[PDB]
Amino acid sequence: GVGISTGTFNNQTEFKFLENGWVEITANSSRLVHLNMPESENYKRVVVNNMDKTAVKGNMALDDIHVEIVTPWSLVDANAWGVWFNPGDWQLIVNTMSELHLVSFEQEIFNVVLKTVSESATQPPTKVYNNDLTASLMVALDSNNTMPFTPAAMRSETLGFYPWKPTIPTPWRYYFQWDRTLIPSHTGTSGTPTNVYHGTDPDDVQFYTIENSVPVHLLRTGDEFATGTFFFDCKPCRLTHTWQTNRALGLPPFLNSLPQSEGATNFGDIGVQQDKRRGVTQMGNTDYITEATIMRPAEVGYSAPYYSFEASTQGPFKTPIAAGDPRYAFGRQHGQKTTTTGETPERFTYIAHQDTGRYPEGDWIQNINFNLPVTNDNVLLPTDPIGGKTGINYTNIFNTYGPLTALNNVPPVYPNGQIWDKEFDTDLKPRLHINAPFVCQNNCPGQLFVKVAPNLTNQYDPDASANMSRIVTYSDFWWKGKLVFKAKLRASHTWNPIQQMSINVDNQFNYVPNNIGAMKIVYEKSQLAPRKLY
Amino acid sequence: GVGISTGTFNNQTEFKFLENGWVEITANSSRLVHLNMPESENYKRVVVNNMDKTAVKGNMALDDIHVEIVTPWSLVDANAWGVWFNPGDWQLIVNTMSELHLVSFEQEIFNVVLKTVSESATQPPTKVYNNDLTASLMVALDSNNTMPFTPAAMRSETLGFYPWKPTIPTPWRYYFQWDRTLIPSHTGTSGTPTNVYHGTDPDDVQFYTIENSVPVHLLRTGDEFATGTFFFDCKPCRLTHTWQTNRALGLPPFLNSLPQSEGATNFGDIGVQQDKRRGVTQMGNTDYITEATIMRPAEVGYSAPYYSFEASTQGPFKTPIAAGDPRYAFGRQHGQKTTTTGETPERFTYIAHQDTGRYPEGDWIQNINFNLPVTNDNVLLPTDPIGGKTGINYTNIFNTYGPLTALNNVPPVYPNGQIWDKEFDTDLKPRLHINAPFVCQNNCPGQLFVKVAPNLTNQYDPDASANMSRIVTYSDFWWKGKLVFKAKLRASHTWNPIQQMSINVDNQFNYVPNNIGAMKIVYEKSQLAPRKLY
Amino acid sequence: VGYSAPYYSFEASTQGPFKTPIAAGDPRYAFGRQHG
Repeated sequence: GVGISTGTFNNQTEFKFLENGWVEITANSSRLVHLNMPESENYKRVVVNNMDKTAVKGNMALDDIHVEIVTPWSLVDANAWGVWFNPGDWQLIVNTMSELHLVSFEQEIFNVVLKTVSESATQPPTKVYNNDLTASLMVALDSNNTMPFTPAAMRSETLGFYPWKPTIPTPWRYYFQWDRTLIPSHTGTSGTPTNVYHGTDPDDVQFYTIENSVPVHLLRTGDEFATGTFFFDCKPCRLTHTWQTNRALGLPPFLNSLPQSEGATNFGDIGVQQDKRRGVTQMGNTDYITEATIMRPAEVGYSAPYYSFEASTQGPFKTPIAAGDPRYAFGRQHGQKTTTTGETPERFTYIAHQDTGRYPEGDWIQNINFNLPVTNDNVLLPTDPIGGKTGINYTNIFNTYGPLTALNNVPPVYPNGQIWDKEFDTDLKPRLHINAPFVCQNNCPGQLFVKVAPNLTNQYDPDASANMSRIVTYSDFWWKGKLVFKAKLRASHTWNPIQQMSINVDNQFNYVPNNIGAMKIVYEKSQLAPRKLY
Repeated sequence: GVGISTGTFNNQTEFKFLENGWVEITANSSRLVHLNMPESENYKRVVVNNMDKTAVKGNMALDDIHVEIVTPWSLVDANAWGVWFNPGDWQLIVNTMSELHLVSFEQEIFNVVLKTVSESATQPPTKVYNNDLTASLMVALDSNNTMPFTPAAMRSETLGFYPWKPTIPTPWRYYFQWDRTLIPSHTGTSGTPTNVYHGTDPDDVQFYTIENSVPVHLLRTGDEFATGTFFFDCKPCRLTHTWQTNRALGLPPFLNSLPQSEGATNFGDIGVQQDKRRGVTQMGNTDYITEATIMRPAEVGYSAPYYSFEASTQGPFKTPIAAGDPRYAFGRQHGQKTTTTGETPERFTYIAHQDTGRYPEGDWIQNINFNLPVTNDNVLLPTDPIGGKTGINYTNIFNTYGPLTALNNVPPVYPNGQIWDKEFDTDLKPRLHINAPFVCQNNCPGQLFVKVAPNLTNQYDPDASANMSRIVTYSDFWWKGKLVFKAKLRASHTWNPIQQMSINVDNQFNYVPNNIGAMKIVYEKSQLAPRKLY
Repeated sequence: VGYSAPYYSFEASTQGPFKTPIAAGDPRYAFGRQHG
């Protein structure tokens, strides 16, 4: 079946309007993947140590020591908005829909090709490329999710973001258990602190192998491989933002005095002594009913320790937060001006709100007796130092998460954000994930692994440390996916128009190529349109 | 039926999504109309003369002389976008739809009320208002369009634009035939030019009366009046704009030399001698194939005489144009800051494009022999004077309308634009109307006329020039309409996002009221989204 | 309503000059005996 294609190229996205303001978005995405022979046909357990870095009292956060099992397989990840939608599409989705539902997903590998490089060592010397018509491309689709979940979006290693630009899969590797101790220290810290990699705990050792836990298919040119259709089990993602804070929840105080002429200084006036007002308060002490005192239903948002690093058996790690900022570093293949030189990533900090965010500088604590103006001794301000440290206040320690905490889930981040994420297999689970807006609880699509089957030479001896020598082979194959969403059309509820993504005299050139054909994909806001929270 | 309401107030707009990217927009609009007794119960033929103004050699365009028949009836006009949609709605329609179809229209008059004012001439003196429970409000709906078509949008005299602000109908009046001569003159013109109103031509006299050609209903409080549903016969209005001009129609010339490094000065190069190129030209003379010479299918847009005033039996009038600018003057009730003082209208010049527009300064004409660089004697430029006038060039006279003229229809102008317009009853008709995007050819909704029936006093004598004296009466009544459109949802066809109406840190306050409750409705662009013309 | 056109304009094509026709408002009818 050499002279016959086994698939079709399709990179169109279709919006099929169903019944009652609900539409069905079908994002088709296909690409040409380039894959090289494994640098090593073996599984390696590799340790990464960098104490020297962390050895510098004050450089703890720069800790990279970990252990990973390097597999001879590559992973074809497409989990990132940039892989399915282009700027124009994102505008549409983001501007006219009000919520998105992730529905199904399927992939296929067609028109497989395997070539061979001959080093025609003549003069220059030359180099030749030929077709190995009988060579095979190994494919494995871990449907039962046996293998560790390794989303490539976290290291900006997904498939390209341009339909017309060949891409490639990423070398697959996963974490291996290890013990490590690193004790905090600042510039002044005396003597060498404790910084040591202890090793591996036998009881947590898990050496995974694809061969052993997943059936492998060998695809020759004539062959093709197709995944079935997976249907997710995720909650709907919203494309609306709330803005209210406890200070804007409920019936505003009745103004007994209203302005009588336009004017920035023409304010209205409640017109009632702060301690002779009616209403509800949760302060059994005072008779003071103020906008900061009046009782609200619950609390929109919470406060958490900032730049807090906790430690467990593998080392320190930043205490994650649900507030509002992700920082995305990437490049060339996923945005970053294509013609850009050097090897410095491009990046952005997607800022998302005032929906649950906090201004620490505005926080403060007072003595139960109240008694204002409050005395310095009865107030702990975000200015008074903790532990004697000049740069540490109670807020860095503070946590106001509790039974009344209201909160929203992560918004979509085009085009660098991950789309769906697998849930933790713990008995109690995170009320949300910080990395993706969609989390398949029970079932998530299985990972797809590719690998160029070993093209041996006439000389091969299993019983020899040597290192099998094989014909230089590589494979190019097309990949095609289909991600289906279900979305609801938004409606206008206010008299005033609203936030909409548009092209300006300023963005204009972030959506077109240049005289050299350089390109780039700029990030974009996703939940632009207020929604009444209460 | 005095103590019982006869209608419901509804000012909601509903979008009902049907099948296949088509939605049904139902704009409901109801309002409280205030109506006063006729200043005169009679029909008057009134002449308006202002020669003194036009008598000033050079002030011809300021000619207002006309004759009109003043009727004792008021007209309830709702034909203007501002009456049916608010800013938020217009954004939705304009941003997500790709074409609009005017479908049906119906009105109703309910909860009629008639009051009487008593001048309690005590001290101040006082004033009293009472209910005339047996008084009637006269209503007439000219279904057969017997009466002259007088759209109130042309003089900014529609119903209000705010649901919560009582409005009023406009005194109805229509043109009466008259003869008038006014001869052009400029400041220097010598002797008094000819400026005279000749009178009326018996053969064109048409004195229209509602009583005589329309059935009138008398509505007392308990009564209510409802129009049936009219279905228009108009072409679809587009919500997309084209941008191509003959210079951008077709296969661009093949560049034999392309840039090799980014750079504003790194241009591509056709790479072929202008007279040794292949292609098609409509210039049988030259061998010059240039972007301004190469042959295009037809012509996008045309050129017409500018600030041309033509004259017919009623006087001078500006020669109308289909190009791209309307100027809208209005106020208070239809936009203009509500609290604004004085009596100076608010206004704007809706600029709409580069779709068919022309830059006269760029036009020029040359001798058939061609022969360039062209000699002054073989070129008439938009600079060389015509008729000796320093400020007149051939372009002011010029007209390039013909068999190849491509062209689009008027876009919607929110909120001051008229919605539909009646077609001329001439054997040959305008390929379009400059005042509205929708033109019912055969059938247009009939005009609705209101009038407070005469509340006579005990003293009334028909046979006396006097002037019937009647009890001071006035009526308030609610009006409610329903305009239905059918629209298609737009799709993304380019890789780049597109123009979208949005709220900025700049418009923000054009969509909210002030501390005094002042309000205003700012105009907005309608066909924002390119469409491939060819 | 109506338009303006060049008056007493004669154009020429392969058979000679001819008055540029108009849609405005006047026909002139010359006849005799048998038709009035």
